[PDB]
Amino acid sequence: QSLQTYVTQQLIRAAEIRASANLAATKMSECVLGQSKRVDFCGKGYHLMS
Amino acid sequence: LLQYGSFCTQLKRALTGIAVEQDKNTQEVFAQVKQIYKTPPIKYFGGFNFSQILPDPSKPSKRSPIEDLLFNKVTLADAGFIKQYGDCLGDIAARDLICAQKFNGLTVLPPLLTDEMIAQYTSALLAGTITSGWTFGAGPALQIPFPMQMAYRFNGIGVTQNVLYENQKLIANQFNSAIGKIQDSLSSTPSALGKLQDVV
Amino acid sequence: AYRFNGIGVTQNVLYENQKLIANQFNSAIGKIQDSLSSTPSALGKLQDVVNHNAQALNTLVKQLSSKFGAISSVLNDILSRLDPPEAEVQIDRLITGRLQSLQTYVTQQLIRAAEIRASANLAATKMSECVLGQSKRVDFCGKGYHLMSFPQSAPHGVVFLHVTYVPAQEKNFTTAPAICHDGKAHFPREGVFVSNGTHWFVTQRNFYEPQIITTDNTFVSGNCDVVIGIVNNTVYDPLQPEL
Amino acid sequence: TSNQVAVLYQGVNCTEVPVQLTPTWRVYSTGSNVFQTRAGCLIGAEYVNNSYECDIPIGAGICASYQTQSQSIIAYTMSLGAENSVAYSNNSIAIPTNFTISVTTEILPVSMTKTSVDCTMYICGDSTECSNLLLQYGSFCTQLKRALTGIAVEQDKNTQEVFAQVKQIYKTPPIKYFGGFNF
Ligand SMILES: *[C@@H]1O[C@H](CO)[C@@H](O[C@@H]2O[C@H](CO)[C@@H](O)[C@H](O)[C@H]2NC(C)=O)[C@H](O)[C@H]1NC(C)=O
Ligand SMILES: *[C@@H]1O[C@H](CO)[C@@H](O[C@@H]2O[C@H](CO)[C@@H](O)[C@H](O)[C@H]2NC(C)=O)[C@H](O)[C@H]1NC(C)=O
Ligand SMILES: *[C@@H]1O[C@H](CO)[C@@H](O[C@@H]2O[C@H](CO)[C@@H](O)[C@H](O)[C@H]2NC(C)=O)[C@H](O)[C@H]1NC(C)=O
Ligand SMILES: *[C@@H]1O[C@H](CO)[C@@H](O[C@@H]2O[C@H](CO)[C@@H](O)[C@H](O)[C@H]2NC(C)=O)[C@H](O)[C@H]1NC(C)=O
Ligand SMILES: *[C@@H]1O[C@H](CO)[C@@H](O)[C@H](O)[C@H]1NC(C)=O
Ligand SMILES: *[C@@H]1O[C@H](CO)[C@@H](O)[C@H](O)[C@H]1NC(C)=O
Ligand SMILES: *[C@@H]1O[C@H](CO)[C@@H](O)[C@H](O)[C@H]1NC(C)=O
Ligand SMILES: *[C@@H]1O[C@H](CO)[C@@H](O)[C@H](O)[C@H]1NC(C)=O
Ligand SMILES: *[C@@H]1O[C@H](CO)[C@@H](O)[C@H](O)[C@H]1NC(C)=O
Repeated sequence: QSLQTYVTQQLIRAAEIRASANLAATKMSECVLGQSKRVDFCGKGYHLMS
Repeated sequence: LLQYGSFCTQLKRALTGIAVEQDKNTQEVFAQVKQIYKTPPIKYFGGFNFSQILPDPSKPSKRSPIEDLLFNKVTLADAGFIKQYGDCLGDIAARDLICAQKFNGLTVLPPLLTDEMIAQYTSALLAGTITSGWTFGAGPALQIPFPMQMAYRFNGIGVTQNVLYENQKLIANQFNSAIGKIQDSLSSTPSALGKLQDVV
Repeated sequence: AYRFNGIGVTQNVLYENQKLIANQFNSAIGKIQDSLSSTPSALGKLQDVVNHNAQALNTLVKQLSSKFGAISSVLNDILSRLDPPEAEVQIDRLITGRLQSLQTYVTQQLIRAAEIRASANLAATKMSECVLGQSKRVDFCGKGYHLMSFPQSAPHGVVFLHVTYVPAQEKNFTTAPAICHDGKAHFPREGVFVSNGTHWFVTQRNFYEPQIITTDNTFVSGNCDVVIGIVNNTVYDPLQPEL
Repeated sequence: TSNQVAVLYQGVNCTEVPVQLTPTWRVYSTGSNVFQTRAGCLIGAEYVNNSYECDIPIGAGICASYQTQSQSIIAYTMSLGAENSVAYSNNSIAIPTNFTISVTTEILPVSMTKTSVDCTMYICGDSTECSNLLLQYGSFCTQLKRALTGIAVEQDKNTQEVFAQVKQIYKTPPIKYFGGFNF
């Protein structure tokens, strides 16, 4: 039972970390390799570069 | 226990899937480009100072000062290195939790990509975005002077180029001051890097 | 032509190279089937989706042969070999084990369902943004400058075909930020100043098309004592010669 | 391809490798088949400075592959990419003179299989005493059925959200001519 609980918690944390990593990859693609016009996506104000 | 089914096979499969997914996430994040660009030996970009983010060749690991501060701020327990059984049998009368975990069948695996490779990827991205702008992200890299690129960016945000070309020194000084304040702001705050510490 | 204007290229570039663009598009479309057929592991995600469910069901079926500490894994043998007031303690272990197996299966299914829902939401956003319009987000609807996209259906999934524009055959040139003339500084409206070695022209961004420098495509808005790196040349006024 | 294998002892010094072991089989070490990585000790592979793309991950920046050199198994350090260096000057620019139309593919999953489970048949089958004993264990099976039904409904919801953007069924013209574009 202890092993099952540990594995379930690890799986949930892995899902959360994967979501965060996907967001980070999107930010890398959109804010560093180009100029973004989305509001408050690459900082506060008018984005220039990153 | 042999007659209780195959739960442990499922446990091993789930753990292996998580382990593979971690490396997949790292590769997806940090491997955007497949070319290793290099910065020019002469560091002059119209008055813009990039010394705080470019790699430092003096130190062996070739990391920028900001990266040095970031790596020194975060404390890591186990890095997946070789926690040799000899170290546990050393018997220094100070039994840590790592040896207790190891003696009960729990181990930590090292990541596929080292820190040096990630630093190399970051340096390549920085060189590409400094010497070419946004051209290298959609095809071959095209050279362009930095003030002209920043004028293009100001035109993108909705300001004419003569505004930039008549205030180059002030903009450069403001950028330099803003970059310089970043290290002090990061060092002064004790709980700036809370997310990674929580993860550990 | 509207799409090329959207990505930042004038329409005359399209209208003067229609046949070449059509041939390139036809060749790129034709190569897709060969590329898909040659690769053996191209459609790995859908196959993994099928295989995970198959393996989970097979494991759930296989779990029925465990004893869980009892004397047998068959209820009929226990019923026919043991005292009815005594056989209950043997059935309890089997019931508990099978319940635990069902709980594990349900939890795994829920986690996989959450992941699949996230993937489906991403696919729906891509359908809305890349197919029904032109996207300016970098590396969202392919690599390069996005033009348009085509959807196709596949078992338990979707396939997007993105069409992109990629520059090629670059050349070196000498450039200047502004042009000095009659004590006035001139900046280009759209494009960049270019020097071929002797003369100076103005061109656009992603295609080489030199033009004679004129007051029609430049604005003064300043003086000639503050811009760093200015180069002085002649600016041609169109109306003056014809009066 | 081949029946050759390589062994990796995880987190073990190569000097402390055992040569009475739990596995009956043992691999004998020669002069050049022993390598030490930050992940442990590798036996049966040869190390070179030739660098390629990663084929089989091993540890911290070390990969393995099957190469003809006589075919054998080799170990190396993964290569990040091709070296490049763009010339930078403050009075020079680069401008393209031609273009290329490219087509790329992307694959995305949408839904999965919808399954249903019967508690009485799976746990007790046709037995009546087992069903009577299970009847006093609560209402877990109701929760199981509810979760399975929710997943089943969510699959169809995902498919409908993805593939039902428009509510009009358009038709292509009978004449297929679009200025030279072949669809
Ligand atoms: C860019 O900024 C850095 C950081 O301020 C400058 O490095 C300093 O240079 C001065 C003058 O040589 C030294 O007294 C400081 O000790 C340096 N600081 C550090 C942290 O090393 C650098 O000189 C600037 N670049 C240019 C071209 O002026
Ligand atoms: C740079 O462009 C100018 C303008 O097109 C070129 O000058 C032309 O040269 C050709 C060949 O000698 C002549 O037939 C034209 O009459 C010239 N035009 C003018 C307006 O004088 C010049 O040759 C180009 N530079 C180089 C190095 O090719
Ligand atoms: C731009 O690229 C296209 C594609 O390579 C070039 O078209 C080729 O031109 C050569 C020389 O005339 C022909 O032999 C090929 O058959 C053409 N290819 C196609 C697909 O038509 C085009 O010439 C290039 N533009 C310039 C100015 O060189
Ligand atoms: C569009 O492309 C298809 C595929 O190449 C063409 O179909 C071919 O037509 C030729 C000539 O009739 C046949 O010999 C081939 O067998 C056809 N291929 C297939 C796969 O059927 C089609 O003709 C093209 N459209 C136009 C208007 O030319
Ligand atoms: C431009 O000049 C640089 C340095 O002379 C050279 O490396 C590069 O290849 C040139 N570009 C082209 C397209 O020839
Ligand atoms: C034109 O540019 C040259 C080169 O810098 C300079 O010597 C000359 O004085 C300029 N002409 C005028 C009228 O200032
Ligand atoms: C392996 O053992 C030797 C024994 O002297 C030691 O020098 C070496 O550092 C050890 N290596 C590791 C990775 O622990
Ligand atoms: C591999 O490269 C290292 C680094 O220069 C060198 O010292 C070593 O001799 C090389 N080994 C072989 C077998 O060539
Ligand atoms: C940048 O401009 C300066 C003028 O102060 C010049 O000395 C330097 O050579 C230029 N850079 C390059 C790479 O030529």
